[PDB]
Amino acid sequence: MAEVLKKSGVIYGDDVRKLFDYAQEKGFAIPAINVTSSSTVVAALESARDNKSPIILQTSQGGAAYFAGKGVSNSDQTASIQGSIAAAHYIRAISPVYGIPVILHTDHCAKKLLPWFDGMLKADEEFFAKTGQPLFSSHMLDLSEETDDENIATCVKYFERMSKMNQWLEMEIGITGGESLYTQPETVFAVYKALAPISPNFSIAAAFGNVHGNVQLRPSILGEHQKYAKEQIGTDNKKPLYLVFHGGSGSSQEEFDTAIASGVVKVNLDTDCQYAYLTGIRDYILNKKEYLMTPVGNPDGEDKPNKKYFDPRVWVREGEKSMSARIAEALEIFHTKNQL
Amino acid sequence: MAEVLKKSGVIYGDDVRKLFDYAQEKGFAIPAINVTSSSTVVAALESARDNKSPIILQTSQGGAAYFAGKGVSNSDQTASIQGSIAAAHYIRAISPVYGIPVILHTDHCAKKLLPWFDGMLKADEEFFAKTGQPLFSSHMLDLSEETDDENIATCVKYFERMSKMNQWLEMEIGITGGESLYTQPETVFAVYKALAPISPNFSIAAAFGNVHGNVQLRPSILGEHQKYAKEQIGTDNKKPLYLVFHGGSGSSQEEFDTAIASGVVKVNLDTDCQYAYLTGIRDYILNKKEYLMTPVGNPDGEDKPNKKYFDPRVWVREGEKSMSARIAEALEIFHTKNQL
Ligand SMILES: [Zn+2]
Ligand SMILES: [Zn+2]
Repeated sequence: MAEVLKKSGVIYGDDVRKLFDYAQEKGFAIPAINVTSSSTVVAALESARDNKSPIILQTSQGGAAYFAGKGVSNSDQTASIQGSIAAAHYIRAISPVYGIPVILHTDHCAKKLLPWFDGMLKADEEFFAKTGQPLFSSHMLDLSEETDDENIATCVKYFERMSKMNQWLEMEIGITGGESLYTQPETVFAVYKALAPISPNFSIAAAFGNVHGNVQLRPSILGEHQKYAKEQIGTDNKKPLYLVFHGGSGSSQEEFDTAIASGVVKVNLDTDCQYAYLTGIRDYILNKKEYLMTPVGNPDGEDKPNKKYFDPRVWVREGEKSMSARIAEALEIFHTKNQL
Repeated sequence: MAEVLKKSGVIYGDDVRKLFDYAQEKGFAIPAINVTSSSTVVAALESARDNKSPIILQTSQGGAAYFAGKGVSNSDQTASIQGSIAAAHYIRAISPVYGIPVILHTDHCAKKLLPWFDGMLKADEEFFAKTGQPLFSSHMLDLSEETDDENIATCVKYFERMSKMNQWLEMEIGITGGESLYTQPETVFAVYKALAPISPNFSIAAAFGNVHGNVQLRPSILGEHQKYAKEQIGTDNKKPLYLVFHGGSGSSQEEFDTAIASGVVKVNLDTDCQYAYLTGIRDYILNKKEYLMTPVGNPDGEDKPNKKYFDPRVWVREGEKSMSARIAEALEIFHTKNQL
């Protein structure tokens, strides 16, 4: 199953489960990087290559709509649909040159955003019939606001449709129902019971104090999810569930270690990467002031041109470098560094 | 031939000549916008849609390499090759949602950059055998530094290869040879004589004072190119040649009008769009100072978060708006506005 470590580009099907299985066997998680442009995609691909690590690229509903541009009407999810498709084609085309396995993912999709999910699945199915692979490696459903029965049932419908393409499905379950502030292991296993007969290519993001009153992070309950599933399945697998860590910003190295030791394979990163991307472009035109105010600028008088300095290939690059540095911090924390 | 005006997305083959023929018949030129990212692509597509106008998107050797990221070694043109391919797939996927005809182009490619040209043609041929269309609508060769005989002969080889996919070829001719500061009409017609029997899908960018001593712009010689070709061809077509205007920044409205009246269909825009793209992002973090310096910021104390302000979907958008405004100025000048 270690054949995925030598794969180049976006992986699909059993290769996604092989990567997550290798993550569970070796005891590391992969950061899931929210991307909104070709520049943020490159920052993530470069960081994972320079650290010899796999990476997960994901577009949120707003991030995918940004790939299409805010000028596109998103009232019918059209911008999110067309933008995620366009982002998928870009990532599929450029990731092989970085020589790392890449999981192409989509982020939270609530019940109201299901037209976005339906549109992506439609493009996935058209691409699968042509090439034998879908566009995205995986999709995420966030029906945590709905009842646990309706959330799981709707997940069942889509997973039946996605399993035709061997597509991975991530689902989120909360504390809705149908302590009381954390998803109980019985509820998490109810997700496994409904999805496992369809396909093993699914992951679960449960509520365990990861706010995204003051509920503290309870990473120990993740190990309870695995022990409960293992006892109900009847196997020697200590980590039968693929768990996801949403909203991990601010957690200590100890909380991440216990979560990864409980079978967490994926840790979402968004806001922290957005700020890092800004600081590089922030530090550029700040320390290069009056070099960009006009096409006149400095060092001398009006005789000097500013084309060398306002070139977007120069200063947007500074945002990529600082974003890649922040992702490298996560690769070290999650032990993803130097796993390929 | 006016059927191209209702086309959505990237056009290929005879549709490119139909658009250029409609440009010559109606007397307008189309701006060629250099793009380096998904954000600059969106700025151009949105500007042309909002002005009901066709648009040309082009990647230079450096711009295509930027689509792959500076971290990718470009010593073998690999970054330029892989980046242009990835940019082509992104533009093909997202342009239909803007509802405008789009010409996908690549910019200057000198003799030393021919490995970049060969790599793109290879991907074009693989895509053409699969889908019946190449990736790019057109490519540009810049062998103006070579002798006119070697420039034209090398153009002949590639045009023979590109005509198999009905691909458009733009070539540049200068003052090399084999006044003396401007390309003579006989030299321009020598290009037509060698390329026309292969395919009519070619355009010529001649030297006429467009520096890119102090040679003044000589747009009148473009009308001399057309009259010389018409007399040698023996036809009633007053504009048998498709002409391109490189380095038009700083030209007056009168010089553009006389050039377009001489059959110019394409005016390159690069530096002016780079600066416009910066000013929006420049004006953002300038007028929003200390709102981005930390994840603490303002208006109040440390109690307030800055996530709403350093979100790249917010401030990079400001760069798209100012870039789209600059492109709209060119659409008005070149009379491309309100032609669809
Ligand atoms: Zn979540
Ligand atoms: Zn030129």
